[PDB]
Amino acid sequence: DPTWFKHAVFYEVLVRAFFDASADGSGDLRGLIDRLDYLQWLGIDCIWLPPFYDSPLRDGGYDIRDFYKVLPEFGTVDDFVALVDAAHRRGIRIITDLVMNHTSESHPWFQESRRDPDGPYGDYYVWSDTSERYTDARIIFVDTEESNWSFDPVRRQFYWHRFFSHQPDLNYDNPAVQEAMIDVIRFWLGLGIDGFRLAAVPYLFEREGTNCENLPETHAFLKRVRKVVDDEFPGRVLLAEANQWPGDVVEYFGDPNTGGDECHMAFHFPLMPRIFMAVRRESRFPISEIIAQTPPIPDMAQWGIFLRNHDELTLEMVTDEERDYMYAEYAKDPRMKANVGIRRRLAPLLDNDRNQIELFTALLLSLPGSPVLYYGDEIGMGDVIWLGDRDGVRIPMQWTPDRNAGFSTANPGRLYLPPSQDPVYGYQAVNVEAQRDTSTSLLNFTRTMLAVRRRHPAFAVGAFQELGGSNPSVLAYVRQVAGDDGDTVLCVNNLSRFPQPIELDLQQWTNYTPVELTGHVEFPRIGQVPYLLTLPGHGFYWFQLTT
Amino acid sequence: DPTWFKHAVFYEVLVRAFFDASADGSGDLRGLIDRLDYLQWLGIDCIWLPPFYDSPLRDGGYDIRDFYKVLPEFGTVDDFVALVDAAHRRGIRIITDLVMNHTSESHPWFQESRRDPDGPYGDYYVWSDTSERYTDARIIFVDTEESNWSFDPVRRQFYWHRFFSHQPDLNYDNPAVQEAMIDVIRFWLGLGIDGFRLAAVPYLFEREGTNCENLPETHAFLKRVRKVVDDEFPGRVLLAEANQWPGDVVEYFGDPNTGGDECHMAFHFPLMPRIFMAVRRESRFPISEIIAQTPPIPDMAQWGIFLRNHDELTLEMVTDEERDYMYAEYAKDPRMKANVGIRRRLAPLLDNDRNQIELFTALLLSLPGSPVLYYGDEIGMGDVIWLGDRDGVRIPMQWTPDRNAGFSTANPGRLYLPPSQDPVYGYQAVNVEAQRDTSTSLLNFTRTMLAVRRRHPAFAVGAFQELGGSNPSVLAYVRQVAGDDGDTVLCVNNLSRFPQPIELDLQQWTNYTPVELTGHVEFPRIGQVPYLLTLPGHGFYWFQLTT
Amino acid sequence: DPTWFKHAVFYEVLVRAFFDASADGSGDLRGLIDRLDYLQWLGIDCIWLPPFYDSPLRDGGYDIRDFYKVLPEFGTVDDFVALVDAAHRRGIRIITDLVMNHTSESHPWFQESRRDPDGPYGDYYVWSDTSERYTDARIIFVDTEESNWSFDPVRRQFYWHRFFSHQPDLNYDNPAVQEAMIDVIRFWLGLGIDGFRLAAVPYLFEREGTNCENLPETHAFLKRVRKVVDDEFPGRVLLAEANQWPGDVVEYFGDPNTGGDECHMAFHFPLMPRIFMAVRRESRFPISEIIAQTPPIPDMAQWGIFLRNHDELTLEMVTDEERDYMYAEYAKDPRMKANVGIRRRLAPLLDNDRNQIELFTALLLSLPGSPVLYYGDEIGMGDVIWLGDRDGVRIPMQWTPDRNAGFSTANPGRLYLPPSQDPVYGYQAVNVEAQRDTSTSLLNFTRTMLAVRRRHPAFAVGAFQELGGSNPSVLAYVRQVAGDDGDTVLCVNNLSRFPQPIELDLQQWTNYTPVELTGHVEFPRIGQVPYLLTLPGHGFYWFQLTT
Ligand SMILES: [N-]=[N+]=NC[C@H]1O[C@H](O[C@H]2O[C@H](CO)[C@@H](O)[C@H](O)[C@H]2O)[C@H](O)[C@@H](O)[C@@H]1O
Ligand SMILES: [N-]=[N+]=NC[C@H]1O[C@H](O[C@H]2O[C@H](CO)[C@@H](O)[C@H](O)[C@H]2O)[C@H](O)[C@@H](O)[C@@H]1O
Ligand SMILES: [N-]=[N+]=NC[C@H]1O[C@H](O[C@H]2O[C@H](CO)[C@@H](O)[C@H](O)[C@H]2O)[C@H](O)[C@@H](O)[C@@H]1O
Ligand SMILES: [Ca+2]
Ligand SMILES: [Ca+2]
Ligand SMILES: [Ca+2]
Repeated sequence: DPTWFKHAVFYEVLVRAFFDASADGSGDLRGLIDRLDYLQWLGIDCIWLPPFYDSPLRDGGYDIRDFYKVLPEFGTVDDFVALVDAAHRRGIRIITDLVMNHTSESHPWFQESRRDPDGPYGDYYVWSDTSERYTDARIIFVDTEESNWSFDPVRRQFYWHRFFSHQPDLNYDNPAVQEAMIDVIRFWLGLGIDGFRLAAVPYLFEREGTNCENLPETHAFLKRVRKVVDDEFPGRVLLAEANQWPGDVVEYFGDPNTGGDECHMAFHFPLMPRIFMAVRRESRFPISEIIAQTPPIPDMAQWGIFLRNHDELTLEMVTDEERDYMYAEYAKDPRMKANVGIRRRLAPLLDNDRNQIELFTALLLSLPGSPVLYYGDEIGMGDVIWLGDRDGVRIPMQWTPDRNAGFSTANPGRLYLPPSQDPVYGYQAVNVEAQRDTSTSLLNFTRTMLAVRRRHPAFAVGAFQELGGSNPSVLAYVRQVAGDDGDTVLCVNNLSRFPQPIELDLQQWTNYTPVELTGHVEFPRIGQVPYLLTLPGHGFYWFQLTT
Repeated sequence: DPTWFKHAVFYEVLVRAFFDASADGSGDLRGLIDRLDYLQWLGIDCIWLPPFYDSPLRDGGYDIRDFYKVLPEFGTVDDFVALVDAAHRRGIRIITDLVMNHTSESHPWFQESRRDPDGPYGDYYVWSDTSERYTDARIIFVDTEESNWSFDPVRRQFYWHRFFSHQPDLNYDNPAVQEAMIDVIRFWLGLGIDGFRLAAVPYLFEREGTNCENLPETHAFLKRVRKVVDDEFPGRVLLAEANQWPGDVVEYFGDPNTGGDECHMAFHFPLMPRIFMAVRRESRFPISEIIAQTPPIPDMAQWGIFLRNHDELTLEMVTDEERDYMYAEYAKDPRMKANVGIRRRLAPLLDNDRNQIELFTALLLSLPGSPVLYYGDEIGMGDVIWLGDRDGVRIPMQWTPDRNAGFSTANPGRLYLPPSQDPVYGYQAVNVEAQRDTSTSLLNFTRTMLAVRRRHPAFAVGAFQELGGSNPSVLAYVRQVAGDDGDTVLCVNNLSRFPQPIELDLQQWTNYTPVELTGHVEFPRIGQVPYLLTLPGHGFYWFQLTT
Repeated sequence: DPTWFKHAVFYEVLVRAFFDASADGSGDLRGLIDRLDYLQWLGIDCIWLPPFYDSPLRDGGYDIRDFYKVLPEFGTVDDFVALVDAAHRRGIRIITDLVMNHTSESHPWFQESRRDPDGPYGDYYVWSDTSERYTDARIIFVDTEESNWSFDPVRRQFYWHRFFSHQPDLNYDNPAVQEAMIDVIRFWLGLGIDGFRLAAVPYLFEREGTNCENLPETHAFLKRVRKVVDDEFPGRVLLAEANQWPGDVVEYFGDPNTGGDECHMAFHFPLMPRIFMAVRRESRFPISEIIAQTPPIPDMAQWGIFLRNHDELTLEMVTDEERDYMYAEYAKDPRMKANVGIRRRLAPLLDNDRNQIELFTALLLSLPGSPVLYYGDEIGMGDVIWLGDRDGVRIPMQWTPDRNAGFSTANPGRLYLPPSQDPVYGYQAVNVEAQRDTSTSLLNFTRTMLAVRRRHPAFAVGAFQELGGSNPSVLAYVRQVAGDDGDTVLCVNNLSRFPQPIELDLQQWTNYTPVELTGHVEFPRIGQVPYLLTLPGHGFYWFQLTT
């Protein structure tokens, strides 16, 4: 089969908050095989499932306690196979997250470790006295944790946790830990899962003096894992994560000369915190510059464009000291979660204003790379920030407006979370049964946009070239495919509230007719004088530029 | 200013979960000034107040981080003074809870007692070493903790935490820790407050080998505190928290010869878990043996009868292993915590019966000693087990059912907890506005019972006699007041679903006419032959036995 | 089953307001066969059915527009045959209504008579030329109608409409209409149902001079119709209804000598408007004296008691000026419709005193008449009284607290009348699904009472002796059975709020042990001296007087 990660849109279907198929007030794998038709109807080809393993849910389940067993709440591991079989016989791809760099303080490998120095599971985790080692590494959570080392009583030594107080980072130097964190990678691929993500890759190895992140030793292990995947089972997308400066530190794609020997796909973290900056700043540079700075990429790796995920809009080092602008713009009513992010969903971030919403949908549907959509955001939900942790972005999705937002058929007290009841973004104001009918509802509009993004095999294997006109508050680009008689396209996105005039310079494509895509309204021929256009506030076009 | 310990009913109104006059999602001390009228309309005279001092609300508010300032959320201390001024004018006495056994793991004292001993606060806490010390007392919370000692990374030593490990018990041997705690009272009593309820008194001074509870020396400091209270600001009702064996230890009153030199009252903990095990077993013995097995009390103190409070429900740690059938009857739900495991409220306990609830309210208002009323039992409220911790019995009060249970005028997602929404026990099925007009509604039955109990001073300062009869499924009293031509009264409470015939033994009162208290419908004159009555399921009468 | 109506309980179920099997917005026969398990689980044994024939729904569906056709929106004759052949499988018998003395002004008969003064249908209706004939009848609908003669301008004459303006009376003097009015009965019986509630019987023949009510010829015609139903289709009952003064005015049974040659039952309108005044007046005279003033009955006919039906309280023509008292106690607000009973349902009539409701259910199931329950009395349901006319007593049922009270899944605008929403009465507070769990719910209490009443063949086929004591405010019965070792039964019912002593003279049953029925709690053996029982306010006992 083809590369299939160049042409695809990913969905973040949290196994929780989607559907309760047994009245347990929580998600369920067998509860997703019954709503695996809303996805196909929506036109989504690859599904992405965050981890669901045996893990006391102290932090969104990223506290694995066993990498060999499905959490009993979310059905057995004989229901994951059913989900895979049902999502393969319908034309959908599912990738399951795999997280390294930690383990909950309950895995036998840790309890039997702190209680048994010199035992086999003795040096798996990082144990070393003193609070001076790696004294230059930054601290991520500037709210809960404040030491990054902590103190373990039973052994009285220290331990190395990079994320929380109950997540001891594994010491990968021990050449036996990198045979039990790789035997998992060689097991789930045996179930037929098509590719698996890698989470928190930059923080694996840490050595003194350096910054402790993205050391030139993680990449050796990544190359080893990629070679293992290639030799054992070909054709899987080892999606990755960077959240680093664009530079050369985000490129985990391997040596360009070979073409690819590492992660097949990254995430556009450098650009995610700048789309909003550009949109509110009424300009296009905060996006054009960021797309220009990033170096080139190999010929067999996509770029993973996206807007929001199950995190809090990580406004970290990725952004320079202009964070003081986004704090004062998107973070009034203090809700700064740590020094990173704003902890708000897409729709609330934009005053629920529809125009900005479809503008951003177009921007993530056209810019270089495949899009990834959070399970909501196609209805206009979110908010409910006041809950503990960053759990204002994991409320159950709001289907039909019956009791408990049609999530399940149990008591409204047994639900693991209460469906929102905001006067605006409530479960009685933004539904799925109240939007699948109206032909201009946001769900249907995004479905249409997806529909017109599959009839041009030029949005996924194309190119990028910013044309630019006199007006600085609007950008344009041409996703032209390669070869003779290219499947050229055009895009002209506004970035201001009002309507503006644009003087494009498409003379390089002279003798071309800009056939529209919304309604096939043949526009004026591409003359030689400055091409002229006039757009409304937050408006956009998707031309075709045919001969 | 009389004793008033006896002629008084107590309301367990939490500062939170009651009202919200600031539109923030939590009870406010300004939320009681404009609501006190309702209490005066229900027939109450003394309004209780659990802890509300400046503290992280990590457990209830007993995790005190300061003993001198009100929590900033609940207004300011001037608001407390205004509450006192506007509640005394109605003749309602306010008494606050007071926790002195411990302060939270954030108090200035604990911090300066950590990381740098040898200072003035070096031994404001019980600092020890090794897990062999005071190794006789049981662990209370046997569901979360496992060791009861804990550690400390900044000093490597151990601290004797008794409850949770974030509010370590103070070391009471110093004549400095207990010379400031007796200043907290010095301050609070200066605002016009009326007494205090000591929290977890038994767990003062401990010594090796003993059980650390009820040690002969705690009473020394108790007598000192009583002398302090009496000498300055005379006439303030104290209380106690004695969850010990019946009368064997619970006896916490001063020398009987000298009248009284300890707690001015007490909470009849040994009785609570029995009012239930008698009604379920269809017999009266368990309510009689343990009401007689208890020794007497000094004739200057009451006996604090209550039926439910904010706890794990029916504390079952001081009753023999034959309270192990209050798991197969009252705890069918597989959710039992803290070695007793019910965590429900009064109404859901009694299978939602309108007869049993009224029977239990009658018993509460009838048995010896002044009663304590829990805030959510004059409506018929329920509970939510699946809320974690004992917070399931602290859901906000369900007033009018319009919006978020009329509790507040803020976002439904902003409240600290979601108002109950069960089909049977919700802010729609049970309300105050929906039960404040229709007679026979519990809010009116209880009001009438209280109004009748405030006109016959024979339940408060009266004697007690168990008439007994041929029927082993009904209990009778005579709450006569000792004296010449006193105010006699009778009570005959059934304990069986089906109707029963009763043959009492009132021959000691020959030639008295039982003028019934409800409507004054006279009865047959008492004759030398046994007096004969019949009752339906779970019924009662309150005869006046006039001359 | 020669009679089957002595050991039977009837349930009035309006075909609308009971369910919705096709999302129409109204009842449905296919929406009733689905629910013939809730009725069969309750214990009902003969369903009831008001009018449903093809007709405009201008007057509660009593404006017949055809006789052989089922209303289009209730299904077809196939659906009715399915209902009859299903309910006849679960030991359930169906009896339908029938209208004889009116026909909406849309029937082909009346449209053909309106014009064409000479013709086959010219004498199927009453017609005159001046409005003086029959000047001694009653204006039943005193509120709207004012003359009782209507003009019909097409013909320029006068017609004599009994009840309402558009309901012209038939003319039974014609020897032809008495043939269609028997063919309709023959056909409807031919479908398979058994029984008929001959309606508006005491108005058929309108003679000159007299009041036009109970004219001697009416009984002759009824004798003819009963003979018709008896000679063919043997074994079919046929009820009746009077709403007249007790005695010969309710002679609608046969000639006592012949056993019976008229209606097989009757509706005890003399007594229904008297239970309420007996209970609210705190006495027993209005019930016992009235049950004694009713003349005897033919030995082979039941008496069919009830408590409330779909009409108003109908307190007129069967009540003296004592009704002037009831208007001042049972309806203080101006909600008295016509010059007859009030438009309120049982529950709201009494307030929510569950004791009163239980007492009324006991009286209904105990007294001589066979019970007739009305849907919505089985639980505590309210009634909206501003809906106009008398439809406020036929609100749609309330099954569950889901959307539109779980009545129907259709859009919440189709429903003819919105489900109630009052704070005390509503579909959120009194739901047949929120009361099927608790074992004290009014629904369960009624089910248990019906279950017990079925085990003693002495509540329906037994005699009736009143006893009387010293208190007027109590009622006593001994429903003995003729013959040796009949299932004797005693009943004591209170009628005063406060508990009462009660001394009865049971000297005729010496040496009889009163075993109670609810729990089998044996009572003291019957005493030659007055038996003494003490009963709580609004209470009752059902002893069995075994040997
Ligand atoms: N905060 N923050 N930041 C972005 C940073 O961290 C993420 O953390 C998420 O994933 C880890 C993986 O276990 C999980 O522990 C956290 O709960 C999630 O918020 C990403 O892992 C990482 O790639 C980002 O750079
Ligand atoms: N669990 N429990 N039990 C009974 C307990 O009652 C008091 O406990 C008070 O203080 C604790 C400490 O936070 C609090 O959790 C309870 O809600 C309070 O009632 C006393 O500690 C003692 O009498 C009993 O052990
Ligand atoms: N009310 N009232 N009325 C008179 C009469 O009512 C019953 O008969 C019918 O009366 C009208 C006309 O159909 C309608 O409102 C009732 O539902 C019908 O049953 C009975 O005959 C009896 O209640 C009264 O005599
Ligand atoms: Ca690491
Ligand atoms: Ca201590
Ligand atoms: Ca007539």
